[PDB]
Amino acid sequence: NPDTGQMLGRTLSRWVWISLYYVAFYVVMSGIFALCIYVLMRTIDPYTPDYQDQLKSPGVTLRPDVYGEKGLDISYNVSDSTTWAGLAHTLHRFLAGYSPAAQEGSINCTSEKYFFQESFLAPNHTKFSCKFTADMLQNCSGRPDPTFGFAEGKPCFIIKMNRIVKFLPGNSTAPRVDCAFLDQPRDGPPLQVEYFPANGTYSLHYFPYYGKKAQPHYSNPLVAAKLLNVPRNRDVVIVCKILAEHVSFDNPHDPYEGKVEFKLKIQK
Amino acid sequence: NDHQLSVAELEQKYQTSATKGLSASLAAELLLRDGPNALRPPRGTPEYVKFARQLAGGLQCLMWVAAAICLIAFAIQASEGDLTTDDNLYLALALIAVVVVTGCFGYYQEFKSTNIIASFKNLVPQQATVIRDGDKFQINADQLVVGDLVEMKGGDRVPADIRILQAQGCKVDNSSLTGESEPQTRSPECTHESPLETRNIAFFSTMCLEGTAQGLVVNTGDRTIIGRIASLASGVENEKTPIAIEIEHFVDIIAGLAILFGATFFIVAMCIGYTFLRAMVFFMAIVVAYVPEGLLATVTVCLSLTAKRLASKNCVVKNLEAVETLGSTSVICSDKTGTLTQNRMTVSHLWFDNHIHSADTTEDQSGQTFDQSSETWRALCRVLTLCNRAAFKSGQDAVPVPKRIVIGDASETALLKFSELTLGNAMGYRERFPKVCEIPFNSTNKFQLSIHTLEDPRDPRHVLVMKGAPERVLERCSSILIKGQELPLDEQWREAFQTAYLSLGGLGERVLGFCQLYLSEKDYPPGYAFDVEAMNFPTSGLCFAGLVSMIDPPRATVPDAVLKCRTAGIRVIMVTGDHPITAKAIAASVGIISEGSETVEDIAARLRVPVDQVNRKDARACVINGMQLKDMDPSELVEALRTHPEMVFARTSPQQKLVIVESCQRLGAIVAVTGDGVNDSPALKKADIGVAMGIAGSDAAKNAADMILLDDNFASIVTGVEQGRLIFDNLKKSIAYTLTKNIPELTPYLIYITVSVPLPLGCITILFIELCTDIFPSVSLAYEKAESDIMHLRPRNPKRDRLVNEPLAAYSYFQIGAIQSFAGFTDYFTAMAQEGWFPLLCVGLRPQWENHHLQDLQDSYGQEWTFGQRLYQQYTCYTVFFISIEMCQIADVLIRKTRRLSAFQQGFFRNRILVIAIVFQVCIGCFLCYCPGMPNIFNFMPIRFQWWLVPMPFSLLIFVYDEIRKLGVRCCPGSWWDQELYY
Ligand SMILES: CCCCCCCC/C=C\CCCCCCCC(=O)OC[C@H](COP(=O)(O)OCC[N+](C)(C)C)OC(=O)CCCCCCC/C=C/CCCCCCCC
Ligand SMILES: CCCCCCCC/C=C\CCCCCCCC(=O)OC[C@H](COP(=O)(O)OCC[N+](C)(C)C)OC(=O)CCCCCCC/C=C\CCCCCCCC
Ligand SMILES: CCCCCCCC/C=C\CCCCCCCC(=O)O[C@H](COC(=O)CCCCCCC/C=C/CCCCCCCC)COP(=O)(O)OCC[N+](C)(C)C
Ligand SMILES: CC(C)CCC[C@@H](C)[C@H]1CC[C@H]2[C@@H]3CC=C4C[C@@H](O)CC[C@]4(C)[C@H]3CC[C@]12C
Ligand SMILES: CC(C)CCC[C@@H](C)[C@H]1CC[C@H]2[C@@H]3CC=C4C[C@@H](O)CC[C@]4(C)[C@H]3CC[C@]12C
Ligand SMILES: CNCC#CCOCc1cc(Cl)ccc1-c1ccc(Cl)cc1
Ligand SMILES: *[C@@H]1O[C@H](CO)[C@@H](O)[C@H](O)[C@H]1NC(C)=O
Ligand SMILES: *[C@@H]1O[C@H](CO)[C@@H](O)[C@H](O)[C@H]1NC(C)=O
Ligand SMILES: [Mg+2]
Repeated sequence: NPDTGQMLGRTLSRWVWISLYYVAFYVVMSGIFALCIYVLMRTIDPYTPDYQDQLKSPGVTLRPDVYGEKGLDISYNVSDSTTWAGLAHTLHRFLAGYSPAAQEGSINCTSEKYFFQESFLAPNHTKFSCKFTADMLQNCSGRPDPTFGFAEGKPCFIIKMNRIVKFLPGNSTAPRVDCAFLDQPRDGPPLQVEYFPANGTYSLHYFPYYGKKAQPHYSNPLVAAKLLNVPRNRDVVIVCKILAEHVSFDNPHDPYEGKVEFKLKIQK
Repeated sequence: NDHQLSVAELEQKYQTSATKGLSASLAAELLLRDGPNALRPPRGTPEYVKFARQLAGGLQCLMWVAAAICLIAFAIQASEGDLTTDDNLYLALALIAVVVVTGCFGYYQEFKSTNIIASFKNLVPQQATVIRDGDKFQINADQLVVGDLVEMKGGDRVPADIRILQAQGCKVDNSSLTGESEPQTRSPECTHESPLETRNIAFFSTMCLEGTAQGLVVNTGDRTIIGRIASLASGVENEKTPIAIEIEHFVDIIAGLAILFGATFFIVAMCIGYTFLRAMVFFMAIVVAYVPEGLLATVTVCLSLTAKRLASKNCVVKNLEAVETLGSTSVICSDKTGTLTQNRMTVSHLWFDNHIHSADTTEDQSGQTFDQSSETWRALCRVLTLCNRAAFKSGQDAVPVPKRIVIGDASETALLKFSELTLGNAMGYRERFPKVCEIPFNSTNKFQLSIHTLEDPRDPRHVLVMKGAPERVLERCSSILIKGQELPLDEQWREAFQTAYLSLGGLGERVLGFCQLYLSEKDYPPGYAFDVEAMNFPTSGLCFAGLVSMIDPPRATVPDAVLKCRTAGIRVIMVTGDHPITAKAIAASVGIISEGSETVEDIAARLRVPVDQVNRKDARACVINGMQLKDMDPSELVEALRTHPEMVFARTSPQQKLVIVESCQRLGAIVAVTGDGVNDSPALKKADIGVAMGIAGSDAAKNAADMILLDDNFASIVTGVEQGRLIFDNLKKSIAYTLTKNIPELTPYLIYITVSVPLPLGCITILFIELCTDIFPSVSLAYEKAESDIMHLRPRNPKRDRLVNEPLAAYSYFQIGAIQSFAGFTDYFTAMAQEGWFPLLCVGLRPQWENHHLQDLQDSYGQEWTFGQRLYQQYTCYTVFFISIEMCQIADVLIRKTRRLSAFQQGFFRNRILVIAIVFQVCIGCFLCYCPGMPNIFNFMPIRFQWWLVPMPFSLLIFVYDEIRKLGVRCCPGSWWDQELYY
């Protein structure tokens, strides 16, 4: 079918015309698609999303986050510092963003109430965001313990709630972290936790989040859960739940919605 | 052979005797040397091999290869850290399931058709009369051995191939084995060289009609004439159907496009940093993507619907592919006796009152009648009614006269039926005219005589009525009856009678002469002693009533069916074993030879010149007999076929019918064969489609044929031609509709691989589109009406007009499919942007998006998402892409209704099935989107109403673009636009 005069059943002039027609067709279609995308992006609001259909309840993440086969798995040896050196380094890297120099774009907040802002009073047409420094975690801030309690077998875990634009957890009381054994071992007592800040609360003045354009310096408030009575040389499962009026943790299809669960083994 | 070989030289080969026969021990030993005198059954085809055949096929094999490639890809992705590979298993299972269920459907169709055809198949044990060592006992037919002495009488079946030694008025029915419509005399003398033409050979499967005969068995079982025809049919190979060829061509197009696309994106994946295994997996993914899973089901359903429509007209196909062949047929080779004609002798013409009249020969009496108001007609009718001995079987009031069963020979049966149709109550009239003397028909005088008395009590004469050969009657009959007169023979009546006789003879009709005489009451008083041996009555000086001629006439619908076939551009050739004169007369009667068409012999007779000095190119018609065909080489046969458009083959053997079919097929034509007898079975098998008469058809013919006309209605051929052309066009439309949606199902995967956006469309939703939502709309296009006078078009050129061609493929894939892809991606980006993911952030996001270890990934607003939330957003993207495809497919099915006409011209809602299919598609889409549990069962999401509206302008654009394209084709008939944009 290839030839000299008619290549694949078409003269060279005919190929030119049909190819030009297809080029014009695809140019017109691409222009229509580009116009549709431009119109969409001009209808989009730059501060608030149109819908939050998949964001009814915030996710919960934990640091240090080491994943095994299915989910978070943290195992180390109190005798061997090499086992928890990486975990401590991860925590230090994470708290570098909560250093006071990193918190320069935020302000001190003391209201302990929803920080509602209807105007852009902060510099460069921005809304204010509240400060959160590592020192509010105290014993789990990395000072005076750079190992975050891992050397002594009382590790610190930092719990963070996923931020959602204009989400309100509930203002009767501050949202609070509660960590417990998923299945309490019958050879020991229930889990004993000391929280930082005290009682493991996220202050209400960190809410609502107004988005990245309105609050470029926003920082998620943190809660540190220092586990005090983890049995040695045994595999335990720990679940840290968020207790708030508008936060649900009962989703069979999202094990990170409103809570975080991890496996922990501390060897000696 | 044995026929040109005297009884002296016989009885030595066969070690028999004409008087005694064979010894019992010799017969029993020959019965052990050879087998029983029976035909071998057509052997084979176990019930699972048919199912395996249904599982085989071009589209089926493409799907088998696609499933195997899916399995290989699953194995390769399990041999590494790819995983998440349930999609390959789902798709392979879907492919295999579609193939298997479609094969089950096809097998059921063939099984049901086989049962329908066998429901009209009977079975009977056959016995024979044999004379061995002087004892004339009865015996089973298959007990016979070669050289046996056999006796047969009227009404029996001939028990084997027999060389006649004695015969007394023996006639046989050879219409099934040969093409001979008229009963054939069997005599104990050699009359022709060939055994098929001599009078001293009677054949195995035929029926003795009247008289008695004695003969020697010369062939037995599979070595008889019918056994050799069955052997010849067994050696004929059945070719692929035209629709199978078209499907294979379309599969080749699909495979080539898949290979090109997959290779190009394999290279792209290599160049953008993928590994060899990853790129190979992508290439095989694309190749499998180009295979449409539901198209096999759509095609099978459309063919079954056409088959059901044909069966509504008593036309039963043995396989679904046969419903298309008549649409593509360009040559019909038709048998004459029993197929074009009724295979029944009936009164056709009469000669009385110096005029030639025409009678109604149709089996339903729907034709025109002659003038039945004349004293000459009354006398002729009385003569032909009284000089008859046939009788209708008792209790035949419901069955019409042409189909009533009669105890008598063919000529007397035809005369009796003609009497019943014209006068009415022929037997009542006969018994009202009592008979007092009768000389039956015999060869010494070659006529039949009878004497009757008048009905009225006031008339003492005795009426003489005579029937016989026209010349024997004319040697008598000093007078003639013309319009209430008794004109003496003035030699002008003699020349007129001779002219009429040769005219009716040249029309290929058997002619009989009728006459009467009124005996005086004085010379022949009442109660007269009429003595058959004294010959006292006058057998001369009679009065001639008229001539009556008979022919085996065409079936009623045949002439109009032939005219319609030739209007549709189909060439009709007659291939018959009958005699050339009868064949030519019937061909003229049915329209195979047109009015004014002439053969070289006709031209020579008109121009008073020898035939060798006649230009062949001036003869539109041609009649070739078997002896001339034997001497012809294939080049001469091709030359004759191309020279003469109106062709008749007469005295044609089954092998020569096969040769003619093969020559026509070699010239490039799709050939249909219509036949009924055993002599047609090899040609029927060789034909691209074989059509057999349901009622007249022999078992060999019905087994060889692809299509059976259960009511013997020849107009079903015209119905089949129209339905085949319609199904060809509608399959074109349905295939275009099905192919269009493959591009919007593939492009999201290509964008996913190359740009790394989150997956816009899933395997499960693709399966739902292919197998659930679109199959009913695709099938509904089989109910579209023709866009033109489809019966006035020529047959399509098989090598040029393909079912699926380059314009159809290009249009469907890369214009409409491209628009659908753009609609889907517009909806995808709208759904992402309105939920927080801007288009530029979507680019390259796939690794983070699919990372199970990232549970706080940030969107365009800084919100942090878990993996499960991102997965539900991905399911929303699946759903919006699915709905975009569905909305565009509504417009696609609307624009697919016509290829040239406007939707406004053809009618938006004339196809109620299509309207229902659209409503049903929308309902299933809504159910999938909004039934609870769908997100976790099939990953469909309850999408917002504005995602439904986003693709609607794209669907409207599809409709408007197709409407403008088809207006360009109608306004500019042969422009560049018609050449490139029409399909
Ligand atoms: C054989 C020929 C094939 C041709 C295929 C199509 C070619 C063209 C495709 C892409 C080129 C660009 C098209 C888009 C043009 C966008 C028009 C525009 O001006 O928009 C502006 C946006 C940026 O606005 P912003 O977000 O900053 O505004 C924020 C507003 N505030 C601040 C208020 C929130 O720019 C953008 O989004 C740009 C986003 C473009 C990239 C999207 C991902 C690419 C995916 C393409 C798949 C298409 C497949 C088509 C089907 C093929 C069938 C064969
Ligand atoms: C074209 C018309 C076809 C009609 C076919 C016959 C009708 C069958 C349809 C429905 C009958 C059963 C209806 C369901 C039972 C009553 C409703 C109910 O009790 O709801 C309870 C929950 C609601 O779930 P949700 O709204 O929270 O969803 C999850 C949302 N997410 C994304 C947010 C987390 O249900 C669950 O939890 C999951 C419970 C199991 C899922 C529902 C059971 C029925 C679904 C599938 C059965 C087979 C259907 C497929 C057949 C082949 C394909 C056509
Ligand atoms: C051709 C003949 C058609 C006859 C009618 C077809 C069947 C209609 C029957 C039922 C559909 C309506 C009821 C279910 C929807 C509400 C359930 C719900 O709740 O939807 C909710 C909102 O609903 C809506 O925005 C509107 C719903 C209806 C939209 C349009 C429906 C389709 C209509 C098509 C007509 C097209 C006609 C033109 C083309 C065809 C021409 C012939 C969705 O939930 P969400 O996104 O807030 O959840 C977010 C949380 N997440 C995602 C995790 C679960
Ligand atoms: C630059 C982009 C938009 C494409 C180029 C412009 C398009 C819309 C126009 C400009 C020139 C046009 C071509 C001019 C000549 C011919 C020859 C004719 O026999 C077929 C149409 C065809 C092939 C036209 C197709 C459409 C065309 C290519
Ligand atoms: C749209 C993008 C992919 C075009 C990229 C350039 C190449 C691949 C394009 C440019 C012009 C095109 C051709 C234009 C016209 C025809 C004639 C048609 O009967 C077969 C395909 C065919 C449709 C196209 C094949 C692909 C093609 C050669
Ligand atoms: C009409 N075309 C449809 C399509 C497509 C493109 O890739 C196929 C595809 C898509 C998706 Cl989402 C998931 C898996 C596959 C897929 C991958 C490998 C094989 Cl061997 C077969 C199929
Ligand atoms: C926390 O720190 C204070 C002083 O720095 C100390 O008294 C207290 O014991 C610490 N708690 C734990 C659990 O180490
Ligand atoms: C690690 O823990 C195990 C307890 O299972 C202990 O036996 C071992 O000594 C520890 N490693 C080192 C380096 O001590
Ligand atoms: Mg016949």
